[PDB]
Amino acid sequence: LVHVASVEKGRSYEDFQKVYNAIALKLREDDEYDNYIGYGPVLVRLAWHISGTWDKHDNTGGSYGGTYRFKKEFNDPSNAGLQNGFKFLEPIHKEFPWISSGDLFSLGGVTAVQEMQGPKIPWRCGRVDTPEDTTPDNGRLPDADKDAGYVRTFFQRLNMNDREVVALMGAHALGKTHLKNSGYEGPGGAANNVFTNEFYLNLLNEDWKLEKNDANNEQWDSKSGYMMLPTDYSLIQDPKYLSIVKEYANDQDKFFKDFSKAFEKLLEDGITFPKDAPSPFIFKTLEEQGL
Ligand code: HEM
Ligand SMILES: Nc1cccc(N)n1
Repeated sequence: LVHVASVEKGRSYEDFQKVYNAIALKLREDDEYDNYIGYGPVLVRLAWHISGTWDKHDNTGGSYGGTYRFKKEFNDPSNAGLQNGFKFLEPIHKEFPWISSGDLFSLGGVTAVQEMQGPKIPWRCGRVDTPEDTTPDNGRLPDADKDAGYVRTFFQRLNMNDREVVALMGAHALGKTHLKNSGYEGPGGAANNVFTNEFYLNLLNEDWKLEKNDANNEQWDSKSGYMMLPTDYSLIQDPKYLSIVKEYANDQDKFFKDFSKAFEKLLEDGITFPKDAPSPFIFKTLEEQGL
């Protein structure tokens, strides 16, 4: 199955920077969301979940088709809570009806990371909306009550290696888990709407205790009020993952560079870019634009 990137008719860098700006401005405006965490975190999760349905074996799923807009995927139990991100992007899509859903969902994630002071994430346009019959079935996203072995195997389907997996998980420093959405409760750190390498520092420096939350699920909690999912904790349980966790905890720049590459790769999995397609766009933040 092949998905060839097709640039929205006549659009260029400037058009997409305008969409980015609209998203960034709304992020700044609607600051009260989720007890003032803002929509940054949920937008990053949305971009990851619409991309995380991909299967390298047959190229089903993936961000290309923007299938999250269809009820089967929209209602995936694994996507509980993402409706908030979708609603946030609705007015954006209304103003820029020309951008495809896949491009909008993925751009939302890139915009969020950058506006939260994270690394620059090159982004490519061209995803094209596909029929409702192309929507992937539920169950392709990962479980959180598993171990390192599960995590490693799961991500091989997304063509991600150990380093890429550990780097991507760093996004768990963002936002929080919500009991009503996933059966887990609590943030991973203190700075939950600013993109940093705090995820790794906390895994290594906090004293975690295996407890049961009000949904009767086990999770690791610290006195500081932070939490880690069993899958997050597996990163310091597995010796190979542990080495990488230590690396990122001690090199903020390295983490930023590796996360950027892995996140762009995640958002582009399944897409074939023509040799003459535009080069990846690197959008300026509102701050860099003096906006
Ligand atoms: C091992 C794979 C993964 C597991 C099992 C997992 C599990 C979870 C769970 C259970 C939540 C809480 C949802 C809620 O209650 O609202 C969550 C939130 C989150 N996830 Fe992951 N996740 C994984 C991978 C990733 C990756 C690769 C990224 C992005 C690079 C990511 C980004 C996020 C973000 C930003 C949030 C917070 C969302 C919010 O605050 O609304 N996760 N994840
Ligand atoms: N904020 C957050 C989201 C998912 C997992 C963790 N540990 N923390």
